[PDB]
Amino acid sequence: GNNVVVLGTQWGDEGQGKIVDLLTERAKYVVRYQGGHNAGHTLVINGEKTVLHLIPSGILRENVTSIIGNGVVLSPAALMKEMKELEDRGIPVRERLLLSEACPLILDYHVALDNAREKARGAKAIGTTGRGIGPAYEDKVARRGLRVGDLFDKETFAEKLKEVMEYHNFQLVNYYKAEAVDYQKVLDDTMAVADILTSMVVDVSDLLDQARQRGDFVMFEGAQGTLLDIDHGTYPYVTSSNTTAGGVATGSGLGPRYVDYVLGILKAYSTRVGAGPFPTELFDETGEFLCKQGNEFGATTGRRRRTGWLDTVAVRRAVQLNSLSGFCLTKLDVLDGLKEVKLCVAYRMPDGREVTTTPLAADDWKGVEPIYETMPGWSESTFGVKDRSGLPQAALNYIKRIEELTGVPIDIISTGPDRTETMILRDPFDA
Amino acid sequence: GNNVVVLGTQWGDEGQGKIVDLLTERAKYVVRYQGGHNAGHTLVINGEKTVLHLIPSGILRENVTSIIGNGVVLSPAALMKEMKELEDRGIPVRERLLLSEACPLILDYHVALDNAREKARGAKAIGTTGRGIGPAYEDKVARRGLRVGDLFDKETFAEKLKEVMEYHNFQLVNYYKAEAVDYQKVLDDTMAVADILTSMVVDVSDLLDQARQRGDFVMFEGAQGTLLDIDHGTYPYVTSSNTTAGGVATGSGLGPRYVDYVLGILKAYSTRVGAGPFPTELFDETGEFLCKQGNEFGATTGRRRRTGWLDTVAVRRAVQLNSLSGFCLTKLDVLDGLKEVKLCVAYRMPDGREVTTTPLAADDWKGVEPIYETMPGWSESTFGVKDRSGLPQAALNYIKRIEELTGVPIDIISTGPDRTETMILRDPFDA
Ligand SMILES: Nc1nc2c(ncn2[C@@H]2O[C@H](COP(=O)(O)OP(=O)(O)O)[C@@H](O)[C@H]2O)c(=O)[nH]1
Ligand SMILES: Nc1nc2c(ncn2[C@@H]2O[C@H](COP(=O)(O)OP(=O)(O)O)[C@@H](O)[C@H]2O)c(=O)[nH]1
Ligand SMILES: O=P(O)(O)OC[C@H]1O[C@@H](n2cnc3c(OP(=O)(O)O)ncnc32)[C@H](O)[C@@H]1O
Ligand SMILES: O=P(O)(O)OC[C@H]1O[C@@H](n2cnc3c(OP(=O)(O)O)ncnc32)[C@H](O)[C@@H]1O
Ligand SMILES: O=CN(O)CC(=O)O
Ligand SMILES: O=CN(O)CC(=O)O
Ligand SMILES: [Mg+2]
Ligand SMILES: [Mg+2]
Repeated sequence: GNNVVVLGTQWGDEGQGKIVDLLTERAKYVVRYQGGHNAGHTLVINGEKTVLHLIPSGILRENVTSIIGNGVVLSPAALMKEMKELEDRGIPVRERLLLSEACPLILDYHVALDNAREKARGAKAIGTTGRGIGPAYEDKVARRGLRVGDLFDKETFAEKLKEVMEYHNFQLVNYYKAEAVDYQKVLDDTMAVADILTSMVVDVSDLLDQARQRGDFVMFEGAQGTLLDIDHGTYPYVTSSNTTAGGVATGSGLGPRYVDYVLGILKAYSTRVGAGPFPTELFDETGEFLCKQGNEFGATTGRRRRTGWLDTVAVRRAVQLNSLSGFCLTKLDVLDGLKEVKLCVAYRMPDGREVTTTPLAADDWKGVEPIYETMPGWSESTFGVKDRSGLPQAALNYIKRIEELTGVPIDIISTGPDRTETMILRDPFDA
Repeated sequence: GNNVVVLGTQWGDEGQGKIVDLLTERAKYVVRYQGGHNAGHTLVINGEKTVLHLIPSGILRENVTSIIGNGVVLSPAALMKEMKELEDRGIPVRERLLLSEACPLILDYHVALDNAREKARGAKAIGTTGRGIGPAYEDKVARRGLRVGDLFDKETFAEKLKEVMEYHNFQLVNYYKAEAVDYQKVLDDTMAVADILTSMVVDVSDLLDQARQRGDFVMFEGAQGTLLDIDHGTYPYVTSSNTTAGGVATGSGLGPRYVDYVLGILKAYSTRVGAGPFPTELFDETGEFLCKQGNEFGATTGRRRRTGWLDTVAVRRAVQLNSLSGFCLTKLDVLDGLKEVKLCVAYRMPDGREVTTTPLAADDWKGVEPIYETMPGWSESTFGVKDRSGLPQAALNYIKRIEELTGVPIDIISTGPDRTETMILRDPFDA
């Protein structure tokens, strides 16, 4: 298909970055449609590592035009920091990147609010990335937030920012009893970059309608994972945007009937960073092995990632929510050297009923237990293998099993962080 | 197609209700996926009028199961009022309606906030429907809002509501200097209905995945119109949800690749209620004629609707944003007896450039002028006509012209408020 969607089928960090950088080789565009700089996607080319937060993952291919879509909450400061960092490395960011005037802006006060709210929650802290994600989304939805388009008239912007900050500062000092964020300070910082931001504005929806008509290859880059979806995730332990496939159209302007293939990135075992239900979570040596071998530390907060076994019950909710066309099984190599590997095929509800469907809000997961299928592991190193032939039968079985349980074909398998340690069994762009 | 989407291509009130009630005749389900009780859809059967707000439009057909999807912001009070009203009229609401445990709840404090914010905006008041729509969406996105699922444990709900209301009451009295909303009062009112709400909960995403697999006919009912979309509309003069087609998946849980046909409801002339750009707006006698003949008063606030000429430039933004498959031209009969009728084919930008594309945020519409094509009107009454044969050539030309300008076929034409005063040239369910 022409329009391919790449998203995390779990709770983020499944390996979308690597997969976007890899498939973009034939793409004209790459579009981020939700989230902000809470994401942290690692590209590794010939050993050279790049971690992107807000900048789309096609940024290293000069043949691709990177687009930050309207669904994205955009921090000017964040953008500037990543730009300078990539430019210093020879990546002419300003020539490859475009953005939406409809993108809300994340300013220092959103960070102050996120921290305050997080503090206020005490024991029940969501465990957010400390960027002002949610607050920026609140402002958007309240219709008081500033957007990239507002920079098109600095005087009027200055007026708008004053009103908003006075509003939020009132709450910050009187209610949370936190320090106020300085108006002038934010105003100045933002104006210093305005012209750069503004210089990259394109009408994204019209642009994508044109690409679509030309049959151009487009890639949509997800952020976070399905179970972190504001609507369908383990609420309130979630991110504030829709991480599921419908977010592709809300956050880019492309008509929903133009999605041709939805590629769901699937890790091979599970990880979650932040508070929240996690049925297959492991607190034993194997959990520790998982973290270790898979270097599971948040590419944005550096926080350690909780690890567990692949949960086919949760993954099946992702299948239906996102109309998966296929999966990209990632981090298989990490399972190398395990006597056995298991996957969750059902959930035992606290009331005794066996179920193969997941609960919705976090509280409804309270006493659910995972029911497993334990399969043989494999001692052979599968790292960097680019051919199924090079995978042991235990590895292939685990693979067939997952397809069986989900009803979705594993079209791509990743065996290491490098762009090329992968086997593409079927290229989404050809399907 | 099996999954058909019906939405307003303008700024709401295009006539979605009538169209949903009509096409649902062959449908198993009807799903609202965004908005709340700000909508006001008028069904008219054999002269008998029904105005729905939160309850889906298939509610009068016992063969259809009505579903309030997760994208919808749900007011328990609002639901109860409409239920009692429809039940008194013989419509066994509780048997035909189902809802999502993921739907946020709109409580009295959201109304108090909406009014406060609206007051605070002074001259720049959005002109909202006075329901707590935006505030309920803010709470959702902030992850502090209550949802239908929270009612599954009344003690814990009571705890949660206390925290939230204390938070909002603080803002209401200290900052807006408005009266506080009573905790106990809201708690009691909400608990009185809890069991009823809770009794209608179904897992909507899984339900729709099952319908889809059975090839069941499903209809998705839009609320508001494209230009009121939180992301793509004339921001901030908008509603807080995505009214565009991507909202179908975010607000129902159905995979975006399962939308088969998107039917865009198109009024024949334009109307807008609430503040906001409106290029083709008429302040003359013809504008007055439009309001009058088309009884243009908000079916929810009773406020008068601003009227103007059909704007093909704005409609073309809706074509691309929603991947329209076809249109339903409504209220043609209203144009009866006009020497001429015109439609906007382009916009003159304040800088002199001619454009056929629309600006995004409200401010970017500031001095845009509409450029028209003036066509002959028709004196013949087209009211209640169910055959193109019964339309005069001037009416048919106007029709061909619109298709020409948009590149989208007008599959259905409505000629009066009654369910049957319509011509279906092509049934979305068959395409
Ligand atoms: N060993 C191994 N590491 C991988 C593989 N694919 C990706 N990685 C690495 O795993 C991590 C993925 O985490 P993150 O970058 O936060 O995921 P993302 O946000 O979805 O892109 C990074 O460390 C990648 O370099 C793979 O197949 N094998
Ligand atoms: N004269 C006329 N009225 C119509 C037609 N279709 C719908 N209506 C009426 O027009 C209004 C549509 O407004 P509203 O119900 O608020 O629109 P909705 O929110 O999209 O359903 C109601 O008064 C309907 O009864 C039509 O083709 N002709
Ligand atoms: O409001 P937020 O600050 O977004 O936090 C809410 C919740 O979401 C988690 N979280 C946010 N972004 C994440 C991410 O990005 P990528 O996969 O794109 O690299 N990967 C993993 N977990 C992520 C947070 O840790 C917390 O549990
Ligand atoms: O936060 P809100 O209270 O939703 O208001 C924001 C803006 O949106 C307008 N508006 C909201 N719902 C509308 C509706 O519903 P239906 O077409 O479904 O019948 N039809 C027309 N205009 C509508 C409001 O008047 C204001 O301009
Ligand atoms: O890769 C990004 N995440 O793991 C978010 C974080 O580091 O908190
Ligand atoms: O039909 C519903 N609208 O016109 C909203 C309103 O009455 O304000
Ligand atoms: Mg990451
Ligand atoms: Mg209406």
